[PDB]
Amino acid sequence: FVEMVDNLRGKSGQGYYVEMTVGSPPQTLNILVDTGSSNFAVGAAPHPFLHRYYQRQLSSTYRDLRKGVYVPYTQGKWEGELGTDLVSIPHGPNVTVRANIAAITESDKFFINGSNWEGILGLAYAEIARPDDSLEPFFDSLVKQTHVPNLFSLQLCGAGFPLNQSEVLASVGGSMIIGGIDHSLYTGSLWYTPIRREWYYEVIIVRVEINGQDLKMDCKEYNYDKSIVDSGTTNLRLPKKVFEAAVKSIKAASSTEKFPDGFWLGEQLVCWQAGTTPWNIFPVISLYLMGEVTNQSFRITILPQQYLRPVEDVATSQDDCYKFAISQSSTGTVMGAVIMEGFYVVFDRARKRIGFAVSACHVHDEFRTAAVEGPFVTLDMEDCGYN
Ligand SMILES: COc1ccc(-c2nsc(C)c2C(=O)NC(=N)NCc2cc(Cl)c(N)c(Cl)c2)cc1
Repeated sequence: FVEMVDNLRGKSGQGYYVEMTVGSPPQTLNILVDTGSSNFAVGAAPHPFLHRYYQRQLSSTYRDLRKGVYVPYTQGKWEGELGTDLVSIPHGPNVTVRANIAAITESDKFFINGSNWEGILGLAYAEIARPDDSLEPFFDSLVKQTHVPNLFSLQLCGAGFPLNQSEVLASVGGSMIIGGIDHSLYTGSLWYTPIRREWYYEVIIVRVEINGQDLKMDCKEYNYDKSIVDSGTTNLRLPKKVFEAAVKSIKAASSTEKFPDGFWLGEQLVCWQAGTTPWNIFPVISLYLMGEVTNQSFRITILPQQYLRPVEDVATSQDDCYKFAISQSSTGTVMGAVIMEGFYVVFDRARKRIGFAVSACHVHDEFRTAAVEGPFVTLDMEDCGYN
C-alpha cells in the first residue's frame, strides 16, 4: 500500500489531516481525520482561519439536498447545508465516489488557527451522524461504491518535539491506509479488541496500571459512560473518578519533582533545560482491553513521551516544554491522538474489531518502549461495559 504511506500531516494538538478533492473540477482540501464523529463536512464560506473552501457554485456535479444540519460539541460547533458531490483521495485508493458533504456556513471554535485543514472526515458509524443515521457516512459510501475492503488503519506520528508552521507543513505526519494493513508501520504483533457497538469506535477497558500498580477500581468506572478510540481528540480523556485516581497515582510516582496544579489541569506547561526532561521519573500507563478469545485480555502501554505533549516555549528559548495531555472527561474514556501516537491502529470494520500494535514511529527513550502485550486471563470482562 505504498501509495498511501506518508499521506498524513499534522500533530496531536491541531489534529492529523489527509488531502482530498471535492467537486468537478476537483477542489483540493485538507481534511481532519476523525474516528470520533461521522460527518464529512467542509468549510464552504470565507473564515478568518481558512485559506481555501468548498465552492459549490463551481462544481458541476454538486447536488443540493435542500436540508440544514447542526453539529454541536462541548468544545465547539458548526452548522451547514447538506448536499452530495464526487470525492477522491489523491494519496488513497484510486477511486472517485459520490458522498454526502455538509457545506459549513457558520462555526464557533471549530476551525483552528494555523492547523491547515479545511474540513473534517468523520470515520465513525451512521448512528451518530447528524441530523440522523440516514445520512450515509463517507466510508460507508466508499465501501458500497467500490471494491475497497471494509477496513482502514492509522499511524499518527508525533514528532516528540515542537514543530513550527513551516515544519508541520513540510513533515510527514503519518499514514492512513484505506482498505488494508501496511506491515512497515508497526513492530511485534497486532492484538484485537472487539468493537462493542457500531456507533463511536467503542471498546472495553478491563484494567488500568500506573507503573504496574493496579488502580484497583471497579471495571465499570473505566468505561463510564463509554470508551472510544478518537482520532480528532488531542488528549487521553478519563472519567471524573478515574482521572482523579490516575492523577493521584502519577503524582506519587513522580513525587521527586513537584509541579504547579495548573500543570495537572492540562493548562500550564512545564519546561526543562534542553535535553534534560526527566522521563524516567514519570510512570508508564497500561490499559488492558478485552480480547477476542473468551476470558482473555491484552494491554497497551504508553510512555510519558505519549502523555506529555510537546509545546514550544512561551519565549521560544532552548527549553523542552510540555503540556500534561490527560484531562477530566464528563463523557467517558477518550483514547485520543496522544494515545494513538504510540500505536498502529487497525479499524477492522469488516470483522468488528480494533487492532493495536507498537508503532514504528512512536516516541521513546533508550530505556523504555511502548508496548502491546498479552494474553492475560481476565474474568467477567463483559460487565465492565456500561448500560
Ligand atoms: C477540546 O476539548 C474536548 C472536549 C470533549 C470531547 C469528546 N468527548 S467524547 C467524543 C466522541 C468527543 C469528540 O468530539 N471527538 C471528536 N473528533 N469530536 C469532533 C471535533 C473535532 C474538532 Cl478539531 C473541533 N474543534 C470540535 Cl468542536 C469537534 C473532545 C475534546
